[PDB]
Amino acid sequence: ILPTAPPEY
Amino acid sequence: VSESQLKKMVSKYKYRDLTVRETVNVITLYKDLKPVLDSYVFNDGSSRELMNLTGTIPVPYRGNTYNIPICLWLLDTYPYNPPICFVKPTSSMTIKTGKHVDANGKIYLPYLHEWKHPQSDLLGLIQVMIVVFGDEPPVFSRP
Repeated sequence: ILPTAPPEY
Repeated sequence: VSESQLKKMVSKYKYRDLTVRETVNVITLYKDLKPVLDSYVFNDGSSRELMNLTGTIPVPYRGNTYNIPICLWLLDTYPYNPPICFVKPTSSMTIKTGKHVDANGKIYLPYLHEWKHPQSDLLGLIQVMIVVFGDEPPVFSRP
């Protein structure tokens, strides 16, 4: 699984 | 990933059998957490080979699920002492510091400060991280 993080707007 | 291979990895832990039971249940549920054997350095400078769990945990935030990367070190006296926990951002992320994460990615939670076997375990810890990171993500993606 690839690590993801939520975008900052 | 094998229950016997793990016994080997933690063969010099004080509570070998407890540590294996927790690790087996944790990695059976959170399939992206891999056990890894690496050196760990204490404040005095002494190193000990210790097991950690490293990989991602699925965290819902605003309707999507992210795979937040973490590393949890099980000290050799686990589970009498809490695990030492870090966010491990890739180069596409940055750490959002706060009451719970410092600039090095060290995580600080009341569940960790108040640790006490067996009211405290790895499953209950991960459950707490998902809720907390679900309100306040410790990593955001870079622009």
